[PDB]
Amino acid sequence: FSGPLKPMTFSIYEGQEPSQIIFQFKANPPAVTFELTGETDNIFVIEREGLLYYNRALDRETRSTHNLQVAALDANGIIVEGPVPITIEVKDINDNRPTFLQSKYEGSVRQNSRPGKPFLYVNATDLDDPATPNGQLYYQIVIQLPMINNVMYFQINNKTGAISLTREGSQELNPAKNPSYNLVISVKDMGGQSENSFSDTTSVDIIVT
Amino acid sequence: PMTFSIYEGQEPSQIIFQFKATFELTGETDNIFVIEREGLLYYNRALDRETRSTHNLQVAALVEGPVPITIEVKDINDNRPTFLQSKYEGSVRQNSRPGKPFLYVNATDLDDPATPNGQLYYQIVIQLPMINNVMYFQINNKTGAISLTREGSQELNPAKNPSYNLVISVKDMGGQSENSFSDTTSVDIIVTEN
Ligand SMILES: [Ca+2]
Ligand SMILES: [Ca+2]
Ligand SMILES: [Ca+2]
Ligand SMILES: [Ca+2]
Ligand SMILES: [Ca+2]
Ligand SMILES: [Ca+2]
Repeated sequence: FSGPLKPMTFSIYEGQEPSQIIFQFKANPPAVTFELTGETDNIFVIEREGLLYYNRALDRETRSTHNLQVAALDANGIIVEGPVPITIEVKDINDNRPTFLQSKYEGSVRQNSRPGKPFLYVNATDLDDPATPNGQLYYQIVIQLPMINNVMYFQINNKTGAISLTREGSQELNPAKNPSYNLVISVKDMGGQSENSFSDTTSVDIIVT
Repeated sequence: PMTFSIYEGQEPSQIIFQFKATFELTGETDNIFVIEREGLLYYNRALDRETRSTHNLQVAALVEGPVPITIEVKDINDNRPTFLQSKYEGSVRQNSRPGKPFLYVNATDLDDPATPNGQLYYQIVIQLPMINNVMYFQINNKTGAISLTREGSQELNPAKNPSYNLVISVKDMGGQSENSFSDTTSVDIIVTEN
């Protein structure tokens, strides 16, 4: 938990209240005191003894990296050593629900449209880290109304939110029989893979032409 | 003490983690997980959730550990759902209440049932005989509970036709086409008198 002044990177989970110092910098005479600059945000502090710490739980969605610099000073306040870059990587936790860009979508599809060919897109946004499951979204049709004998007329690309006819929907959609369908779409984060995830829903009304 | 979540059925394309200190790895390594002498931790071929879903590893410094390193093996759809029977023999009373089950068909899926990979969707593929394209039978697409329709309750008549065959399908990925496996099974149903 101590060592020379040099470029270093520390990884700290957002939402963790501090319990111990991050690091102690040691610098031989003529290193008197230490100075901390950069994206301190009144969170990151260095003491005279070279003790580096953070004073409150971070939030990746306020700042996802804190670019700091540490320098060793002498008696006259004059830089002796560094300034060196000290990087804080604020590790993501799943603390944001995914939200649909619309609570209601209005679409239309032609009667004999190709199966798999998109005619509408639903999208959601998640403020968590997209390089992690926390920010990786999975789209599902949860309801089709009306639905005949459990045959799905519509399918959604689970990654992209692209809504297209199924094989059966291509074959069966007939505006005279039924001019419109309502889909309820879910989105989950954690890539749709957990129970331990957040979810949103939207409604899509679709006219058959 | 760290957790890493690695999909099964992927050839390693990245290291798991570089520890900064000599390191020893112990625990459920299964000659797949390796740590270099200087703490580069990595896996040397594709995991299989259905062989081992968590790998409980320990990393020690040589003094500092051992620490539990947990590998959560994330599921992919690599198992077809299967019915518990290839043939079911059912019986339903004439005028039985619509929607009241009289038979269950079941499937199991070796993939994770907390994911779409293990999430099954039951359908009636075909009712024989069928009159005028009217379904006498319905199935609960979550449970595989088979019951009469309103039409079936009103029409089934063992004097006119005492037996029907259903072909039932089960799909995983919650029954959507793309990336899903499927099984089918036969149900013979006798209609008894009221
Ligand atoms: Ca946050
Ligand atoms: Ca999220
Ligand atoms: Ca977050
Ligand atoms: Ca497997
Ligand atoms: Ca499966
Ligand atoms: Ca699997």
